[PDB]
Amino acid sequence: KSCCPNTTGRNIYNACRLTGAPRPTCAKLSGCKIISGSTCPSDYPK
Repeated sequence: KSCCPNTTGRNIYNACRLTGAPRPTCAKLSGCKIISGSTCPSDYPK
């Protein structure tokens, strides 16, 4: 899944996405990152 440091980062990432902006751009606007793994590491749990 998608892997964000904080709730606020998940929120911005999500707001970027909802306003139809592409995933990688939103990922770096937020500072999230993306894995295959169902759960993310302890530092990017959201």
